[PDB]
Amino acid sequence: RTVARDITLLECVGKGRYGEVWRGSWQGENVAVKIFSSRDEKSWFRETELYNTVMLRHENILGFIASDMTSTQLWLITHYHEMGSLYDYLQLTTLDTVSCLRIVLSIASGLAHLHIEIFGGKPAIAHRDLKSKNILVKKNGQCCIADLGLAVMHRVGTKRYMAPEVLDETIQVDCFDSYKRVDIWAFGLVLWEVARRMVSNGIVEDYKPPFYDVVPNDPSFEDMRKVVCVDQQRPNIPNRWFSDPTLTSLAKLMKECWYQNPSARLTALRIKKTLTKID
Amino acid sequence: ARDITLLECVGKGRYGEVWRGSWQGENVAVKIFSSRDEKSWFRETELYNTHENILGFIASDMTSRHSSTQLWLITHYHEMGSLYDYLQLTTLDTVSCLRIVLSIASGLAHLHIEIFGTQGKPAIAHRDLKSKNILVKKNGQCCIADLGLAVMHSVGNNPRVGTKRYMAPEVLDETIQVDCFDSYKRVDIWAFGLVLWEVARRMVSNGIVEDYKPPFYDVVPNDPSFEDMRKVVCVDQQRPNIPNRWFSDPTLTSLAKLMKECWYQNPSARLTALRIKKTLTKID
Ligand SMILES: COc1cc(-c2cncc(-c3ccc(C4CCN(C)CC4)cc3)c2C)cc(OC)c1OC
Ligand SMILES: COc1cc(-c2cncc(-c3ccc(C4CCN(C)CC4)cc3)c2C)cc(OC)c1OC
Ligand SMILES: COc1cc(-c2cncc(-c3ccc(C4CCN(C)CC4)cc3)c2C)cc(OC)c1OC
Ligand SMILES: COc1cc(-c2cncc(-c3ccc(C4CCN(C)CC4)cc3)c2C)cc(OC)c1OC
Repeated sequence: RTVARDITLLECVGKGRYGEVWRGSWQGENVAVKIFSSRDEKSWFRETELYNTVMLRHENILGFIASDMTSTQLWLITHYHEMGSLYDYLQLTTLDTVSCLRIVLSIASGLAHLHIEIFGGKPAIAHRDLKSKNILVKKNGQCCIADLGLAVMHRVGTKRYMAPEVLDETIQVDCFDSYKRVDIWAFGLVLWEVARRMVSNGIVEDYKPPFYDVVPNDPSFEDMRKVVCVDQQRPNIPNRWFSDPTLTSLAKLMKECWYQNPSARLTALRIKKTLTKID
Repeated sequence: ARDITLLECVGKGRYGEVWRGSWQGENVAVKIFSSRDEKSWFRETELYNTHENILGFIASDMTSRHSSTQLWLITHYHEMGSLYDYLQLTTLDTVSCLRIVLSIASGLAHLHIEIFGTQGKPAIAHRDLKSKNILVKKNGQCCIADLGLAVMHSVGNNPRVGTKRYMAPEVLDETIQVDCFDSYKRVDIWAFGLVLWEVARRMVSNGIVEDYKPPFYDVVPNDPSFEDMRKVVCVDQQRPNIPNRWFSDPTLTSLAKLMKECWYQNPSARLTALRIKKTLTKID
């Protein structure tokens, strides 16, 4: 029998320090192909090792197809999501109560699935690089979490999204729950980025990245540590949110993701429960 | 062109399957790992992410749809098969014998030795040397295969690994210094010694040759257990017998001395891969 391994690379949909992502084709079907830079080689090994241990299958987790090493090119092949990243989608799109709640509930579902140990099954997983660029929008209005390059099974990540215990290096490195709590911090920021683009009473905010008003682009560790750890600043909740019951509930939720004390933050399971009681 | 055609299965076992295949009109070997051996696939893939006497890497693939995963390793194909196979129905002369064993020594020295620069390699202990893990090339030289238990140094945890028949005494009595990289290189030399013995037996001298036998064929039951090997190697302190006819031949007399120096109970007493390459280089 023949093994069709011809993956056609059609257009580049992303370039960065990580390498490149390509819309590709395998046997008619659209696939996404990540070509790892030498800089990010370790991420391919971490992610391949994870999927060699547990084959994750969840509607809110970017779907694995293949990990390939060729003579050295390192490739990750996934399902393709033509709508692109939540980051990209939020720039050009506003949301209503239904689309906003569908997006944030699907992210919480995907994250709770990563975090939970299932017996029989999967180990518990912390993502450690959650951000709006690492979330993709599906045609059914749900999202999926992508990029398990830094994932841990039971510092690193995007500086703008790092929890204060990461920035001030007080994180208990030998405690798995520490890495879950770092994920909730970043989830709280993503929730803020999405809520801003939900219309209420004819009002919406601009797309802005977290801490857009207090740090430059490509903020330094020191920039982030001063804002988040020393000054203990948190993203602004606009007045207009408190005229909307959904945005009022989401504001309370994001505050409970942003405590300086990691152990005080909500769990993914508790956020999922709270979000189902909202509308 | 990435289209791989699977033509014939050349091997099946606990490890999975191996297949002769086609890929851009060239012959390739395709190992499909068993779910038992999934850690070996990942370990081998990290090793190969770094020579004429190491099985040549082409690709490594993890593929999945739903709950089903396939692990592939694609390498160059060697028509003449494993040294194990080759020694079954072939006898050797001085020239063939030395070329085989010098090539294996060369590969193992290359694995064992750290090279520096941007084009280099760490030091590697193989940990699973046997005649089935060596392949015969058409130029009569060999290459070492199966880096799935290999260990790098600039660790590899779990138990008591390798092929029982080739396990060193420190592996069988489990006194091996698990944190010591040199221990693992020394395990290789033991196993290499047993491979020298398998090969030397098939070299004709003065019109005499021994038939093919695996190490300890005569002293353990067929399909020996870990305990069976421990008894003969550790308790009885047995080593493969040197046929007296070898002592009439200068080459086999030198090879007998070499394999004795691979078989010390003291690992530190054993020769290094490099010393073996140099001694074998001096024999003619
Ligand atoms: C190696 O590489 C790639 C391969 C493929 C690919 C193409 N056709 C068929 C397959 C296949 C899957 C699974 C089995 C099973 C059948 C049952 N049997 C008991 C065990 C094995 C056989 C064949 C694959 C894996 C796609 C790829 O890309 C999406 C690959 O990566 C480039
Ligand atoms: C984050 O991480 C990974 C993501 C993906 C991935 C999967 N589907 C679609 C996309 C995508 C497509 C298109 C746009 C843009 C550009 C085109 N224009 C029309 C607007 C839209 C953005 C994004 C991506 C980036 C794959 C990965 O691996 C193969 C990733 O790494 C794990
Ligand atoms: C990696 O990705 C894709 C792979 C394939 C694909 C191609 N040939 C054969 C297979 C296959 C057949 C049968 C089994 C099972 C059957 C039950 N039991 C006996 C174990 C073996 C597994 C696998 C697959 C999954 C198709 C895809 O899409 C159409 C893939 O996605 C791009
Ligand atoms: C040990 O290890 C690996 C080996 C190989 C490999 C490479 N060339 C040729 C072979 C071969 C071909 C054919 C025979 C035949 C000979 C005659 N016949 C009656 C019985 C058997 C045996 C051996 C193999 C097995 C590939 C591997 O991976 C892709 C290996 O794993 C790393």
